[PDB]
Amino acid sequence: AHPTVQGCLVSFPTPHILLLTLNRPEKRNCISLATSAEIQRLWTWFDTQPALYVAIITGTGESFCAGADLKEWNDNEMTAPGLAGLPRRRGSKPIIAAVNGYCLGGGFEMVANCDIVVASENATFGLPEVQRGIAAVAGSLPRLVRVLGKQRAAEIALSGLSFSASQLERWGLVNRVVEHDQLLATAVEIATAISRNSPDSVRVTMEGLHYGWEMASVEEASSALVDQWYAKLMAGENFHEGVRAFVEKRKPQWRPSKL
Amino acid sequence: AHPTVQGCLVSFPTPHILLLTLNRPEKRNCISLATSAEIQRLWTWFDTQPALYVAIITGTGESFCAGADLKEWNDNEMTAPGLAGLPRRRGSKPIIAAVNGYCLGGGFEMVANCDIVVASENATFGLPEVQRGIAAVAGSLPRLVRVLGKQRAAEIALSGLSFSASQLERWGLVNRVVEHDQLLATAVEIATAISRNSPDSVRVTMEGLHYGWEMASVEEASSALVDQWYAKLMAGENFHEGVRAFVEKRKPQWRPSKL
Amino acid sequence: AHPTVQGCLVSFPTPHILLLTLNRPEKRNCISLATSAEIQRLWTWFDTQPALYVAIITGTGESFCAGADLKEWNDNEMTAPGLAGLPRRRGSKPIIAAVNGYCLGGGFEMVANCDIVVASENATFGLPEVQRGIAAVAGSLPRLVRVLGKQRAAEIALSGLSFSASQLERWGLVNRVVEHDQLLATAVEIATAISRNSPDSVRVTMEGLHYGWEMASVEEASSALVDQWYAKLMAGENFHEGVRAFVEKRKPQWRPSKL
Repeated sequence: AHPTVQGCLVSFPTPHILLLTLNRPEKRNCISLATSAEIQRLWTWFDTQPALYVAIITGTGESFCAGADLKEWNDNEMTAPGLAGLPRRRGSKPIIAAVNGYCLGGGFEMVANCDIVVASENATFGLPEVQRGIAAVAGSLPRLVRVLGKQRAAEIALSGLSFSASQLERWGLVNRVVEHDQLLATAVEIATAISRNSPDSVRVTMEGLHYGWEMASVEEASSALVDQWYAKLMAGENFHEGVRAFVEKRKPQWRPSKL
Repeated sequence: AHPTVQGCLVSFPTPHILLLTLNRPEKRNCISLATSAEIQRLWTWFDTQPALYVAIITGTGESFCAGADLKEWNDNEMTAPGLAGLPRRRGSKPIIAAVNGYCLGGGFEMVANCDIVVASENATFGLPEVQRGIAAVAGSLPRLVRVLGKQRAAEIALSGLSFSASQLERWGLVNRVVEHDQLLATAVEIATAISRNSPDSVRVTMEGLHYGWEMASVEEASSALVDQWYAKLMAGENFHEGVRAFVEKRKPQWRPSKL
Repeated sequence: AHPTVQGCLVSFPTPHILLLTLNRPEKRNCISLATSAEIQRLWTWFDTQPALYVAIITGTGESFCAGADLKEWNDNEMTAPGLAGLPRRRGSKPIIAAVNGYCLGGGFEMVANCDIVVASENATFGLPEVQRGIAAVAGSLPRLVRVLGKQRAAEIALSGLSFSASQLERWGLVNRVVEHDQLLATAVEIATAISRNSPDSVRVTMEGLHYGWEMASVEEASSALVDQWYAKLMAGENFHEGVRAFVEKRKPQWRPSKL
């Protein structure tokens, strides 16, 4: 029993990993308002389901996602978490984008806020909003400034042109570029590594990484993580299992998080 | 009818693009207080002139700009927007630096806050202030921390040594390195791409990119762009021309912005 | 007469440069609570000693530092400046890390906040905390987000795996990768370049670089540096020696800073 998503597939590479496959490549994997809402409900489930540790989003064919359904938008409030629940997500658990092709407009605004990004060599990225008389207002602009630097975010967003996977790796957004055949396996390998770690440790690490984008100073972010999360982490059954496993020189057996 | 700049040339690669050429290479394109003020007035004109969409700054000979005239400084308040109106500029429209040679001291502080940076292979960058008993206080230090990262900004600013175009591209400031023959054409190509987009879209994108450097959190920056600019963008004649062009499957005909 | 550090060596490559050598490679250069406190007192001395301009930290054997002594931690408040006084240091004078091998857990949290980082080709970096049921809470997470970008900080911190020197150079933390034979000489060369500059200029530059990590906006950081430090820098005997040396066309003779 899992939520379903119209025009998409929901599957489980392992019992601890959720995969969303965007499955309307015939429409360049553009996302309707109804699909967007159903994807937001899947992430609500994911975040709340204690046994799920990591999620992946990917596309099909030559498209990752070309953004919102423009036929529908032509016939529209901009809020958090935004299109498919990603551009302005503040996640409790990490989501990996596996970008297999065109990643344009709202689709690129989705990826700019994913936790880890891997891309096939054929993937391309762009914000063509400026060419059509609108703008990328889903939340990517300040995020791209902080990942790519101002001048690279400016070249992408002001020009509206398409840029390669290799360019977005040199510029800081894409963690790894791999051959298309290896894309999903690479995302699953990274997800599997994360899924083997303590679920409490992964929750607290996500909080610490978020504070880096939320607070004016690195010291306020440092104090906040200790003050809000350190006692709770050390109180958990998982931390005590970690210490029993060290002292006993054996592998730790983790339980799902309540944090 | 355009403003003039002593020791510089003002020209128009297209009717929508302004080029400033620093034209005192015999003095390493150092900028006097009077020249600095005249360049600030040219950018005031540029920002206010609705038909101008993008600007470029470049030098001549083997110098882009070696900073302030040191003979004059030896015989001096530090404020926004600073030397030649660039180090602490908060621009409505983008300025591209085309760095053709020595980019030192105040000249590097200018470039650190330009929107896009392209450089010839022979260009070099440095902040020699620390070698002379002063410091780079025109506004580059926090900006370089945010583009290069702390440790690379530290190596440049603490050492006062010169670094290559190729180094400043690997480190994030320079968008592209090209052969000297191709430098101006490359800047003009990028400017032309931006100049073809909706002038309203480019204004709103500039605002969104700025908020990335102005607000503590990416969410405050995301909310601010929607709250301040989204209604105004969708009210504009340009947005309606964008939608008529989509529905009619033809090229949009843009008008200058009032935003 | 200098402070001593148990399990470490304190030496002076030049009269203006302090070197700390972590000297317990037999325990992977893990740092006990008592050693951590003694290193904090050495940096207090360093910061206060007017004749010392730059410091270096390095390890021995195949280890830079594998973090806290885990035998001792198993038998623990997290505050600034943290392990060996580095993860949450706000330094008056720069510290260079020369990473010669394993740089793990607290050892990586140390390096993430050093001013300049050089590494040998064999060096490796990781935060294995998540694999043991704890988390990297010494202050590195928000700092790594700001140096590497969110998605690269996420891959390192969420996975807990080891990453090469070459990877951490491509990603922005490591200034230079060199052969192991050349590591200390490379750190000393950079320190020597900084040590030749005005000690007042280096103090003010450090402040300006810090404000980049401390204030919400680049303009607040720009104003703060001018308002707090510009008058003091121009009042100093070193600034006047800089101007006498320019006018007289000779080399400046610097004095230690009181700033």
